[PDB]
Amino acid sequence: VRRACYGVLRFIMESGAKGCEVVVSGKLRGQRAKSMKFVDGLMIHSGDPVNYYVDTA
Amino acid sequence: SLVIPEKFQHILRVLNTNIDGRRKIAFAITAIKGVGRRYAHVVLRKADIDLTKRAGELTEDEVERVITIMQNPRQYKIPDWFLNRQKDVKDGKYSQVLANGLDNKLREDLERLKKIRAHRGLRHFWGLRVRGQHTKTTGRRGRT
Amino acid sequence: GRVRTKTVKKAARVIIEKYYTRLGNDFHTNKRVCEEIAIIPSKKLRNKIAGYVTHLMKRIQRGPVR
Amino acid sequence: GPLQSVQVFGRKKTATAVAHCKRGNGLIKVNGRPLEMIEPRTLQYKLLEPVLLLGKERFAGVDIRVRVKGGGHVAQIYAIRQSISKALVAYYQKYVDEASKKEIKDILIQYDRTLLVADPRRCESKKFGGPGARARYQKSYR
Amino acid sequence: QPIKLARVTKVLGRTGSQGQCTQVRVEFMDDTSRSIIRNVKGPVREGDVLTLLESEREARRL
Amino acid sequence: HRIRITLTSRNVKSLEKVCADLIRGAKEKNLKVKGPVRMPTKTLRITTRKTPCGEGSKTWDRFQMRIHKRLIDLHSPSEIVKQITSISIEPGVEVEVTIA
Amino acid sequence: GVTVKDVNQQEFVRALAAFLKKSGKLKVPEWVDTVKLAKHKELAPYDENWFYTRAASTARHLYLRGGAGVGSMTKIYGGRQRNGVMPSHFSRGSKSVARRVLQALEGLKMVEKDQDGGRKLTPQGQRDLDRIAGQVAAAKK
Amino acid sequence: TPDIKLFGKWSTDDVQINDISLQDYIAVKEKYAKYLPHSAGRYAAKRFRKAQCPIVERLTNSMMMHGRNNGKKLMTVRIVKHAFEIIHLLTGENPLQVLVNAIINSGPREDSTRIRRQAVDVSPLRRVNQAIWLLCTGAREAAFRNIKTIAECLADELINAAKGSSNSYAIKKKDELERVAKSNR
Amino acid sequence: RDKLNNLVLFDKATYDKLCKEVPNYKLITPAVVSERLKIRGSLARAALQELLSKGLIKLVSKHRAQVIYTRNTKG
RNA sequence: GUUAAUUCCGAUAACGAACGAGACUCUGGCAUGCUAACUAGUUACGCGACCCCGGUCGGCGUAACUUCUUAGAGGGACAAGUGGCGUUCAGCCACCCGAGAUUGAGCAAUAACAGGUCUGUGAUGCCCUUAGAUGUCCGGGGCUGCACGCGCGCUACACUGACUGGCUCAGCGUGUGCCUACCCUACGCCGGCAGGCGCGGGUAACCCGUUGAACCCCAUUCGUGAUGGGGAUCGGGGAUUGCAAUUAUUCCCCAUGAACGAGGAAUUCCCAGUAAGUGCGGGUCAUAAGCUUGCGUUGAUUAAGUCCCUGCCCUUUGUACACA
Ligand SMILES: [Mg+2]
Ligand SMILES: [Mg+2]
Ligand SMILES: [Mg+2]
Ligand SMILES: [Mg+2]
Ligand SMILES: [Mg+2]
Ligand SMILES: [Mg+2]
Ligand SMILES: [Mg+2]
Ligand SMILES: [Mg+2]
Ligand SMILES: [Mg+2]
Ligand SMILES: [Mg+2]
Ligand SMILES: [Mg+2]
Ligand SMILES: [Mg+2]
Repeated sequence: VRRACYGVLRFIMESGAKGCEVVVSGKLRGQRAKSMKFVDGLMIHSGDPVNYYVDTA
Repeated sequence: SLVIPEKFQHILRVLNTNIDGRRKIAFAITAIKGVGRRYAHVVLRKADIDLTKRAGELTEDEVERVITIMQNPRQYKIPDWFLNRQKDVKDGKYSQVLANGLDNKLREDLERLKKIRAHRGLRHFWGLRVRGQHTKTTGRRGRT
Repeated sequence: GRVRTKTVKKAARVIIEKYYTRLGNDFHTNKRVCEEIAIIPSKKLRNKIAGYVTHLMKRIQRGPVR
Repeated sequence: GPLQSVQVFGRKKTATAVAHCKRGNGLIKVNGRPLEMIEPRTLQYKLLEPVLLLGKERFAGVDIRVRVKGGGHVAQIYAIRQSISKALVAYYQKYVDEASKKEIKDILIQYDRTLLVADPRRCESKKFGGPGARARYQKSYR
Repeated sequence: QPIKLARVTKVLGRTGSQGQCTQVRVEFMDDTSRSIIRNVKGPVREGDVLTLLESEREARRL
Repeated sequence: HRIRITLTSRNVKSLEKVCADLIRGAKEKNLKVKGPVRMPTKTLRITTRKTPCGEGSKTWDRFQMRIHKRLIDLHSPSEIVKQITSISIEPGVEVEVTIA
Repeated sequence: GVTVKDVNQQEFVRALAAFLKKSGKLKVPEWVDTVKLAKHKELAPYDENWFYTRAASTARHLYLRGGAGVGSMTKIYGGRQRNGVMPSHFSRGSKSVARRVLQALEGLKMVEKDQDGGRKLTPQGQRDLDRIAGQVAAAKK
Repeated sequence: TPDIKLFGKWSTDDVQINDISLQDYIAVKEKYAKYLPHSAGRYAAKRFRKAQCPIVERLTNSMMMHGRNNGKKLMTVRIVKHAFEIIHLLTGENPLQVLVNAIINSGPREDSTRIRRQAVDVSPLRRVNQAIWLLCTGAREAAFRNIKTIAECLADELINAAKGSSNSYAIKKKDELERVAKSNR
Repeated sequence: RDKLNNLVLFDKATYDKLCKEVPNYKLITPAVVSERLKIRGSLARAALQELLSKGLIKLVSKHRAQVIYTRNTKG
């Protein structure tokens, strides 16, 4: 998971962007649930700019 | 005319039921069981009685007419719908019951339900609500 | 509560220090001046900047400012 | 000859009153009926007050017919109360000397400002989790 | 004991457990040299007349 | 002859652009055209609970969809109408043509 | 010089009811005294000659806004229906009473069943209505 | 036109305000006179614009309480008008003057608070508001479950408060509060 | 505890005192008439309108809820 | 110090920043200035009807315009100005001019919960059933059962009221469905009534509908009586929907006529078109709101403050806890 998340993070950054965030939540690294978060750059969580400046999947 | 005349009947016993005569006629009649405000107004309109008069203001020559109309409504141009025992189970005739046969017919219908052992009769026998109300949070006052 | 934020105050300060000649005590004049000079997408923010610009211009013309 | 037709709209909570002024005698009526009988008749002075303050001399030279739509009874009567004054001010400002316009505006404003400027108060939206705009349902501890 | 009228000249601030009162500097309208302090219930302004039944007892200052 | 074209769209900017383009095309062809009227906006409002289940504080959403309808009247042969309407159309605007 | 709208309606309806009373050519229904005006009412009307007043009001409403049928009259005369424990809701009036009033006013030459539905008030009824209004204005002043 | 008056009978002038501490808080003279006690409002926006509201309007607003009367201004204006008619017939003098006399008499001059109790003098605005609310409460209490109509249960309360014969509920509560404040000082 | 036994119709003495003292009151309202004569409110209203028909009582205003009557002037 | 804000000023081993807040989007305000309108109107013109030249018409047609109506680009308010407090900084109060000198909502975060949803699913690991089925279909019952306690709500306890007639004003919306079998209603007849029978309008600023809603306003009846308040319980009858109502789906009429005299301990929500009163749309719908989500009408008292109570955040301190 760590290799995949860093790989997609680097690909997005080298593609050209102002901020990236990925969350992987599940039963990885043990049966107990855990969530891993990889963030960098500027991120916007509020306002209508989130409708046309950040895309979520 | 406002002065109270003589022979003022303060209490009139009509159909073995006392009626207070110091109130309006249309609502003094309501003291009799089996007749309400709507029924009394219709009866007092079929009779040539002005509404503003009191139960002690008028004479006894017309009260006999009124009671006969009350006990025989269909004969004085009153339709069947305005009766409380329309299409009676036993005799099958529309009629009005007033404070004497009202309870007798009530227990007659209940006794019929008791005899046939119907669901409504069982609810009446047990003192439980017959119209399907929720007794979980209601009716606690009557049943202890 | 009517408090200008860091964005309004900082932008007003740099605008004044860059165009001190074109600014004065008239709110409406410098409102159009800052509209032509700086690209403020929101007109409400533009009015906030112009209002603080005028207040700072009064402070400058009266005395020093840090 | 000249058509001195003046349109004016006065607004209340939701009601609006469009008063039309032209040349004529001192006849004032709304919806085709005179002011003296407008239910609720209790607030009759709230409609005659623009006439009372300025005098029948000013209204003698102008006849006003107004159309009222929207709002409630109190909203409509306040709407026509505002619109009658606004229509007269507009007529005077546009066809006669403005000194009369200035003096009637000063008298109306010094009496009550609602004669000219409409109140921008509107009903507030209701929100979920409560019966009204600010009110909330009863909290249930335990 | 006479009932006296005093004119408010300065407001000290809120007072009370819930801040339900306002201690206010007040002066009498006959000998304006003499001025005292007193707690006043309800909204107050500067430059209004208050009816004081007792002009001697002094409210605590904070 | 008295053709009437109805445009319904969800985006105000696109609909105004389409109507402006059509009237400009009418101006270029020098045709008598009625002004662009605006029907009142239709706001389909739906309120639902945020929570899939029933627990939690009672929080409600407000999902509204706005539809704008504008119609234009022109006096031209039907061939001209088809020629004008066949070009310069935004995909997000539904088009209706009425002869009467 | 004076029309209905130039005079108060509150006594105008009573004056027209008096006009119908002295006319006496309306052919009132037989069940007038034993009818409830709406499902949302409790008792019979206090006024025993209420039919003349109702006819007067119906004519007044028809003059002000013509083309109103039975359903429109029921909506006009509807009101709160206090269901007891449940809060009240608006309910239309009885259809029969309004329909009989229209037929009674149709028998006399005062209203007319016009085209495109509804009831239209005839000029003869218009003349009677506003001359009653003229009498009201004369009596008041 | 001059001569601004009440509904149809009484003029704003010929009113005497004995207490000079309520000059700016009683609005009846030459600047706030209205033919009706009904106005658009806007007096609850800021803090001290409440005083500028005419005292008859404040009385009319405060009359309607206890749920069933809420949001019924067209009713209380008639109630106040009838009360003005009764007091005019009874006393034979200015109804607004007797209203002012009732308010200045019913208004408490001292009260108790928690800072046991400590005596504090009330603000002139607070005194006016308390009097205009107590007298309505007393009149409503008298009218409740009684044949006598509130259209005079407010009026007789007015004259009783104006006379100060210790019969009005507002006067009785005023003296009770003064007595409590006097003891706790 | 306390109940009022109001008179539905006039006695001879009550009618006489109504004709004597009621017209001399500063205010005349059915509420005060019932209060000080121990009669029904409806009886008070009927008596007041009958006395109005006689023409011995003046009125100032008329309303559905309360109607207020005033006495004759001494002039 | 100040602010709704780690929002700013200001001292300062810190300077520059970023997320959040703020900003922003939607919503209401007002613009006789712009664009426009027979699916909206206004003003005038001509007929038609009526009353003593004039007045009314949502009666009929047409010469101008968009003030009223609808919806688009912009404008507009920013603590802008004055007087005061405030290091004279941030900011606060009052006021003139002014549509406004605090409109409301949405998104809303480094993080946590072993809070709820495996009954939202063709999202899902494991376990279990899998033909005498825990799969599916059919008939019926139940989810409402009532000695009791608790919570969210409706009705009311009445004269500011109830009842009976008259007058009179809105905006939120929806309305013929893919399977789907079920729409919103004008008008004329029958009847008191729900409701039934016929031709019409509407896929909608076009028809219901100028949404003739209530409250409230006007005029009589009631007279302090658990009374014409109150409508619980209950009988008889009459209709609608559904394959089917019995445990009465719902609606209507007559009649029977319970408690409740303003409610203890305790406790809920709120500050301006607010609460409260009142009625109307949508969700559920074959039948349906005593819930909720919104809208409209009337429309106030208090108050521009605090940590007293209750919580909750920051700082200081203590720790043998750190799956805390
Ligand atoms: Mg997981
Ligand atoms: Mg896990
Ligand atoms: Mg941000
Ligand atoms: Mg039942
Ligand atoms: Mg109905
Ligand atoms: Mg934000
Ligand atoms: Mg699958
Ligand atoms: Mg199966
Ligand atoms: Mg009861
Ligand atoms: Mg039963
Ligand atoms: Mg609690
Ligand atoms: Mg220790």
